[PDB]
Order: sequence, then C-alpha cells, then structure tokens
Amino acid sequence: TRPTIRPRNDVVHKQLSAFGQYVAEILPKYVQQVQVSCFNELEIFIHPDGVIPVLTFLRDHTNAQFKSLADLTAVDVPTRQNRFEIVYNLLSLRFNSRIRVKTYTDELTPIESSVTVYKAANWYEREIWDMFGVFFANHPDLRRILTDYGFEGHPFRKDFPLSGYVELRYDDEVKRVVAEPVELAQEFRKFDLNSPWEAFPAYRQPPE
Amino acid sequence: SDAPPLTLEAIKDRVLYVLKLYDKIDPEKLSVNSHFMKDLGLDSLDQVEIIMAMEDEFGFEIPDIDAEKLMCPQEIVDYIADKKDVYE
Amino acid sequence: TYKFVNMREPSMDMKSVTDRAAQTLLWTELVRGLGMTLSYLFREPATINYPFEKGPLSPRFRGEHALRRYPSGEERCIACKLCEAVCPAQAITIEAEPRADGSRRTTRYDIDMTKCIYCGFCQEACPVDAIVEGPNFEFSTETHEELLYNKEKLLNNGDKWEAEIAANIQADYLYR
Amino acid sequence: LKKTTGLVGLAVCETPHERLKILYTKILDVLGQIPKNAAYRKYTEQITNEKLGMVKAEPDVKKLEEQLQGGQIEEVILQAENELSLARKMLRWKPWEPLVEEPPANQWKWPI
Amino acid sequence: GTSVKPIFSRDMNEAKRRVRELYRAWYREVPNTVHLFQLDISVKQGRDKVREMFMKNAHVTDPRVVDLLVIKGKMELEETINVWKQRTHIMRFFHETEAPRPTDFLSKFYVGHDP
Amino acid sequence: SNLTLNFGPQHPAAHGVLRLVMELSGEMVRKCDPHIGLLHRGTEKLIEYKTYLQALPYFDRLDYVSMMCNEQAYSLAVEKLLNIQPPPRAQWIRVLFGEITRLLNHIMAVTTHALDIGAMTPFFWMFEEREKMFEFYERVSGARMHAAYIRPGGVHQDLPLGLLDDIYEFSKNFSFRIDELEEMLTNNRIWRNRTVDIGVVTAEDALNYGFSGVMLRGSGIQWDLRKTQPYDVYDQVEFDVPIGSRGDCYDRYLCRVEEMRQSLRIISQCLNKMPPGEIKVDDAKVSPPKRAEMKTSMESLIHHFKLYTEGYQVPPGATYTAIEAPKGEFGVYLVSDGSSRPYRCKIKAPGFAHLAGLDKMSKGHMLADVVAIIGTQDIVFGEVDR
Ligand SMILES: CCCCCCCCCCCC(=O)SCCNC(=O)CCNC(=O)[C@H](O)C(C)(C)COP(=O)(O)O
Ligand code: SF4
Ligand code: SF4
Repeated sequence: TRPTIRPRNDVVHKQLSAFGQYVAEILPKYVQQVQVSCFNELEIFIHPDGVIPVLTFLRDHTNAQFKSLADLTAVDVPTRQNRFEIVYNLLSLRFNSRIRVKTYTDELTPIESSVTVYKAANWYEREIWDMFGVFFANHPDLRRILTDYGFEGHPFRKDFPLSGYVELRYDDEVKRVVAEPVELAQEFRKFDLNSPWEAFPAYRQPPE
Repeated sequence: SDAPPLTLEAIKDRVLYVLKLYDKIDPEKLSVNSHFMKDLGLDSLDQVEIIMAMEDEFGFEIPDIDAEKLMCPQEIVDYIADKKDVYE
Repeated sequence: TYKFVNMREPSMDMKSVTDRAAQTLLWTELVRGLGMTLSYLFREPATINYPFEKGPLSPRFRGEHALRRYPSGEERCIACKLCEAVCPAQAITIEAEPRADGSRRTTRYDIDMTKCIYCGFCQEACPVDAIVEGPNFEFSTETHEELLYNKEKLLNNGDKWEAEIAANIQADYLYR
Repeated sequence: LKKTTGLVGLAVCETPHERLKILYTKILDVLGQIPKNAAYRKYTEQITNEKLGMVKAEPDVKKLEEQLQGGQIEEVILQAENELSLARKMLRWKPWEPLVEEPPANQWKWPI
Repeated sequence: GTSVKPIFSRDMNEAKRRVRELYRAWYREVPNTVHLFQLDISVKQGRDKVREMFMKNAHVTDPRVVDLLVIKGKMELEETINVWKQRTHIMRFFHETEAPRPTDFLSKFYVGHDP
Repeated sequence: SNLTLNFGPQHPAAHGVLRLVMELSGEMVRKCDPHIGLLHRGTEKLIEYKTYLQALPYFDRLDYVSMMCNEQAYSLAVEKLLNIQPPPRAQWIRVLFGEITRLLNHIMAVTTHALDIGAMTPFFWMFEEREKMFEFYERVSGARMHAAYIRPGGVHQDLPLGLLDDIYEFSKNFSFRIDELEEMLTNNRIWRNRTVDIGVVTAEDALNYGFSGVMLRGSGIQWDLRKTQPYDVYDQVEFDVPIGSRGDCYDRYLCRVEEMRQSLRIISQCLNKMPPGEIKVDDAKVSPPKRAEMKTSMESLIHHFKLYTEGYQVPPGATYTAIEAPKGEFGVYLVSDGSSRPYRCKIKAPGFAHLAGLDKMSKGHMLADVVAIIGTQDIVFGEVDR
C-alpha cells in the first residue's frame, strides 16, 4: 500500500467537510448537496436560482474569501432531464483552498450571468453558450467566441457529430470559400473498447 | 418657406401610390377600405414591409405598436393625420 | 519566500546626481548596449553549413516509418493491429489474411503521413518491433499523394534504412 | 507612517483603527436586521465581535496585523467593506429560508 | 402548468412582436449589406432570402424557442453589420455551388440508396 | 466616427491567429475586441473519443511553448483519478524538465515581446539556448518539442547515460546569457519608456478578472502555486518568487527575468538531487511493462496488449488539477465515467482570462502600447482556442 498508492490526507478532508457543513447551514435556500471527494475536493450542489447569491457569499464572506474564479464550464449528460451541468471552480488565496459549485439547466432555461460577481466569467459564459447553447441572462455581450461566423449548432453537445455537418473548400467558379455537406475520404473508425467484465466493485449500481 | 400645408387628400394619394408600388398587390384591385389581410391575402410579414414603406414615404418612425392595427389604407391615412395634426 | 524586483530607491547625494546627469546627457547606458552588440560582432557565429553540416540527433529520434524483417528476410509484422488500435491520429490502416503457407500476415498496411503526429506510440505498441520510426527526416514531396504510404513503400523504407535502424535500436533497447 | 502597501491600487490607510471600528459597528448594525435564528447572522456576529475586540485591545498596527491574520490591515479594511456589502445583499436575499426546490431524482447521479 | 421559466416573452404575442422587430431590422440592413460586401445579388434577392429564413421556422409554437430564435437572429444581424462576416459567410445562405438534389422517388432510386 | 481596424491574424505583432478589432481615435485605442477561434480545433471533443494515453499528445499541442508542463498537469489529473503515485526519480525528472520548459517559455516570451517593441537582437542570442534545450528534449524522447515524455504513470523512458552532464554544462553558462539580455534591455531608457507605466493593472482587478502567474505577481500579489499548493517534489527545492510593485509591463519583464534565474537555481538543485530507481509506477495495470518482460512473461504480454488496445480504466469521478505553468495557472477539469475513455476534459488556460482582460488593460493607450500589452500578457493561441 506504500510505494505505488497515492497517500491520504485526513486533516484536509475534515477541514473541507466542516466548511461544507458551514456553507450548507448558512444558505439552506439553495444548497442541495455537499460532497468531499476522496482526494480532498469539496463540491457543493445548488439550485440554479442561487447561482448569484451563493457565489457572492463565497467571494465576499470573511471566512470564505474565494476572490478568484479558476474556470467555468459545462458538462452534457443527455440521460438527465436537465441536460447541462454548470461547474464553477473557485480559489481562495487567503485560505489557500479550492471549492467547486455545481448547478443544472436544460436547453430552454437561462442561467443568471455572474459577470457582476466575477469579471472573468464573461468569456467563460460566452464559451458555454457557443459550445453548449446555454443562454445566460443579463450578459453584457453574449455571442459566439470559438466557432466560425454563421456556424449552426453547438459542437460540445453529445448529439453533435465529431466531424460536424459541413466542410470548407475554395471554389474557383464563384472565386471564394464555400461550405458544403461533409464527405469523408476515410470514415472515422469507431472502436468498441469497453470490457465486458466490471473493473470497480466500489461503484457497482443496484440491479434495479 | 418650409413644407406646404399637407392635406388628407395628399396623404391618401401618397399611401395609395405606395400600395400600388408593391409587387404582391395587384393595383386596380386594391381600394381605400380593403383590409390588407382579408382582401389581398397578405401575411403578417407583408404588412410589416408596407409599414416600413410608409415610414420611408412620410419620414417618421411608426412603432411596432400602433402598426399592428393599420390593417387597411384608411387606417394608415387616419394614423398619419393624427401624427401630423391634419384635419381638413 | 520572495524578493522584490523594483523596490530600490536612488541615492540623492551630489555625486550620484552628477553621475545620473552624465548618464542622461552623455548617454552612457546606450553606449553600453552598443558595446554588447559590438562584442557579439567579434564572436564566432553559431551557424552550421547545411546540407554539408547537420544538426545533432539521438538514437531515439522519431522520423519516417519503416517495416522491418527478421534476419531470414521474413517480415516481422504479424498483423496483431496493436499499432492501428493505439494510433491517436488513426493514421494506420490494416487488412490481413492467412498467407498461402498459412502465415498470419498483412495484405494492407497503410500509414497516412499527413495524419500522423510522429508520436512513436506505434513502435512502443508493436510486440515484434515490426513498425519503427526510422532516423530519416528529409522526405518532403511535391504532391500530397506521395505522402500516403502503402505496405510496399514501408517495406522499401525498411530495406533502405535497416542498417541504421538496427544500430539505433541496439543503442536504445536497454532503456525500453 | 508606512509607505507602499505593496498592492497596486490599495492606498495606505491613515487612522485604520477608527475605520475598522466604524466598519465593524456598521456590520453589526446590519446583522441586527436579520432573524436571530439565521446561521449567517450568528456566524458573522461572532467573527465580527472577535475582530472588533482585537482592534480595540491592540493599539499597535503591526501587532494587530499579526493578531488578525488578515494580511496587511488595509486588506482587513477592504474585507470589512466587502462583508458589509454582502450583509446588505443577504438581508435582501434571505438565504435562510427553506430550500426553494428539490432536484430530480437522478440529477446528481454519477456515473451516468 | 408545465412549470417553465421564460427567457423574454410570456406568451406568443410578445414573441411575435420581437420577431417583427428583428424582421424590420434585417429588412433595413439588407441594402447596406449588399453595398458593403459588394455582393452580386439584388436587394430583392437579399430580402427574399431573409423572408425565406424567417419562414423556415414558422411552425414554432413555443415562446421560449421563439425567443432563442430571435436571439440567434440578432446575433447574426450584429455579426453582419459589424463586418465580422465576410462575403463567403453571406453567400453561404444561397448554396451557389451545391448541385440540386432531387426529391421525387424515381431520381432518388436512380442515384443511390439514400431515401 | 472611430476608425475600425483589423489587427491580425496576418500581423507580426498578432502572436498567432488573433483578429483584434480595434476602434481608434487617431492612434489612441478607444476599444479592443479580440476575436479568437481562428485556432479552435475542437480538441476537447476529440479527447472524448480517445483513451487516456491517446489524449496525452493533445496537451503537447495546447501551449506549444510549455509542452512538458502541459503533460505534467494532465498526468497529475489522471494520477489523482487513478489513486496511484509516480516514483521519486520520475518526479525529480518531471520537476527538472518542468524548469527547463519554464526557461524555454520565458525566453520565447521575453524575446518576442522585445521583438514587437523593436529590439530584434536578443531573440537571436536566446534562440541558440532554446536550440540546446530542444536538443535535451530530443535526447530524452526523440522529439524536439512534442515529446510526450510525461505520462500518467511517471515518464516514458529513463534518461540516457550522459544527459545530466550536458544539462549541467548548459546550466553553468546560461546566467551570462541572461546577463547579456539584461544589459540590452533592463536599463535602456527607450525600453523603459516603452514599458514603464504601460498596461497597469491593480491587484483587485487582477484577482477578479481571473489573472494568474506573472500578471498577479507584477501587481504585488504574493501567490505561486509551487509554493502554496506544491506538486511532485517542489516542496523539496528552494527558490524565491519575484514580486512587482507597479503592475506595469516593465515590472512583468523583471519578474520573468528573475524567474529565469530562479529556474536555474531549481535546475541546479534537481541535478544534484536526482535519486535512483524506476521511472514509472510499478503497477502493470496502469503503466506498460518493459519489453523483455513483455516478451518473456504471460501476464506482462496480456497487460501490454490490453493497455495498448483498450487502455486502463479510470474510476468514476471528476477532478480539477492545477499547476503553475510558465504562463500562469494551467488546469484540467477531468471527468471519468469509469471506462478507459475520459467523459469530459475541460482545459483551463491562463491566456483566456488574460486576453479577456486585454481590453481593460489598454484604456487610455496608443497602438504601440497595445502591442506591448499583447506582448506582456504572454499569449499562445493554442491554449486560448483549443
Ligand atoms: C443577406 C442575406 C442573409 C440572410 C440573413 C439571415 C437571417 C436569420 C434570422 C433568423 C431568426 C428567426 O428565425 S426568428 C423565429 C420565427 N418563428 C416564429 O416566430 C414562430 C411562430 N410563427 C409565426 O409567428 C408566423 O409564422 C410568422 C411567419 C413568423 C409571421 O407571423 P404573423 O402571423 O404575425 O405574420
Ligand atoms: S507515430 Fe503516432 S500518429 Fe504516427 S502512425 Fe505511429 S501511432 Fe499513429
Ligand atoms: S506492425 Fe507490429 S503492432 Fe502493427 S500489426 Fe504488425 S505486429 Fe502488430
């Protein structure tokens, strides 16, 4: 168990558990769940309506002081009724800690823009909108950031195909670059790698 | 001197000229009281183009509201008369 | 544990003021920079006489791909397709069948050199040292089609570069 | 006395004790308008009272900075203003109310 | 019921009002677009294309979907006005190098296997 | 009307494919609108279709000036998710090559910044040193830049039998090259005029906008991830953290030069403290076995086959792992669903936030000052666009 196994830290685990309990007690209106991962990573699941309060409390509270937003992104899980999972990562320099705040939304429900709380979010929320199609309410200048001008659809969504729907080429008759339906000389070859034998008993799900 | 004392007859003549200048409307068929949607079979989008043509013709901004009701030429004449204060 | 890069205060004695005035009016630090460039003018340049002189390389160098043989002249590749499975760019295409003598050999072995990222994962994955990245790097073509390698081209590369490839492998296989 | 706080845009504070006392009194005044059983009120009152006692008991700025663990008393002042603003916001938000909505049964289930 | 939260409009009337406003803005923009991008189309062609793009989505009955469609159309209009777009992007709406794909059964049967 | 100008992508000062739409009154910059995405390759979706070993060479090509630092961040994320531990010699190799990579990145940043400003000479002096470090990269992995040496289990191969001596020979001459660079730039009144009080950012603004690395330290914020949240063997080396005073371009330049010196210090320590032992985790269900074992033992062959076809499975879970990359905090949000392919990989690049703040930092400045600010933010668009 010594040489090749990653060592544990129970002190940080206890501190993060206590602080998660602290946050949950202070904001019962929005906090739905609190988790401490095995490698000491605090996670706080909330209600979407509490995006702005929670973050504000987390960045302003004397005992919190998470004044820096590492990054903000989204995860697509099609099996969930609320497709998109919004993940905020925050860093506290005063207490040398990190915290993760997660909420959910679907295709037609906006999330409150948090540019007011953190200036850094601007481009992160633009990127989430571009890649996933999640609208952010009250956003200063919301528009595509990564994709091409006039590009239809959101690439990061699970349903979207890897190579998309159109390609580009230069056409001499019209003397310009044109977009046409994708044709591939060699199709991407899909591999089935998943082993039919279970790897991790600790994560086994009930047999329904 | 500035612009002449515009009258209702001038407004009606200009409005009907604009309508007869629209491709999707046969000229001699349209009347002053012909409803745009019912009489000429025009869609909501078509009405929007006609109102914008009025704004170009008479040079004043007709909001989205108060344009949703100008559904026959006569209502356009009444609206312009009200906005420009013309009675005779 | 930290240090300051711009927290120094200048002395205000008459000598220091006169030295700074001389620096301002007579441009001393500019002459210092001129002296540095003049010093570099009289050094030997670090340029090499290419193509006559070459840059140093290593036995681990990753270059053009090649298919190798056993000393008997039999091909090493047995069509396990591990290189095709591991390739992150999907640059390898393999088709195989039993040979006329029942041997497990490939009938198609293509590498798309304009897909390849030259990572060397395939030669790590190969269990019989059949596919290698040889030492060559001067194989620019005039057309795109010349960079779509089939089995004949790769076997020819192996035949052409075996003498150096074997010597490179002998010098590095004990680190692998 | 001290020059160069060292952080760009953070001016040196003359008379920081008075500023800290005023800010902490304002914070307690705002907390007085929150329901007494709300966790935010009691936690913030406790920490504010400790900080105010520390400020009142220590006339020396560097010793007070070492007691407060807040990093260069100008930053302590800034954090006090931040807490006051948050207190007003929390008064408006009322996050001590019961959870607004319960999420779907499989919403946070992972994997899949 | 159905417990949904709006984006901008509470019913289809407000959504239609926003659609009409965006249509007015595109209609006004088309001649400037033809001038600035030096397009070889007429203003009539551009306005016809704008109408065709608007009518592609005429079947929508959800105010939230309509609000998102108006947001996307406003994004495209802002993009066109500021010249972020190039002539190739504007001309991508007309599919000038795409051979017409037939729709009747017999031609589809002749060309290949796809329906 | 303000003049509207396209700055890039085909511009020398652009530092890549950047379309900076700028509103100007005369030469004064009224507004900066960075348009990015001209190097968006869709890396994260591609990473979703790969195994964990197949996704590693993408992190080489995120920030193409700090390859091994990108590899180390990803490897740390995957090792944290696997609950395994790299061996000590591998960690020392990782820290040594991370400091060499920091030297590479800082040389590139400082010399390209000087080249934009107009001082073209130091670039040629420092790129010979960059060439020698590329040679170090090549000897260890066979590649000059995209090495792919650092793997989620340690490193791919052990150092060749004479590499430490050559790294020592290079490291004992580099300080004089830094000195020549500083003679060229540090006290030049023209350079100070082009750099002092340009692009000044306050500590509060730097924190809120999401800045990291030098963009924080030039404004006096005392934060270095190697000191506060150490990884590998960074807790066993000694070095100082440069700190600025004014938050301008000049202070950021001094910080980077001193950072280069401190990296030399760390390299000297790593050379004198490299321990013996194996280079990857002695766990053949994660790290491939040696080839002699693969050709003699049944278990080793089975594990080689499975690790190179299907790859190792990672237990379900999500991590955010961050390192102090030479351009700032570099992070990975990695989501595993239990299989051998990552479910999600979000990449956090400091250049994203720095470029999002470029418009703020350029208020009240001219065209040349904006060029200097782009240079001082140390932007590579592979990591910005991904
Ligand atoms: C230069 C050329 C380039 C072209 C530029 C690209 C333009 C893209 C703009 C896309 C934005 C949208 O689709 S916006 C979404 C539009 N869809 C809806 O509003 C759904 C309900 N349908 C209706 O209300 C009617 O069918 C209607 C026909 C709308 C009239 O309405 P009236 O009953 O009130 O006449
Ligand atoms: S070097 Fe890498 S990309 Fe090229 S064929 Fe081998 S595995 Fe594929
Ligand atoms: S080259 Fe090697 S790995 Fe690839 S199919 Fe042949 S034997 Fe297998």
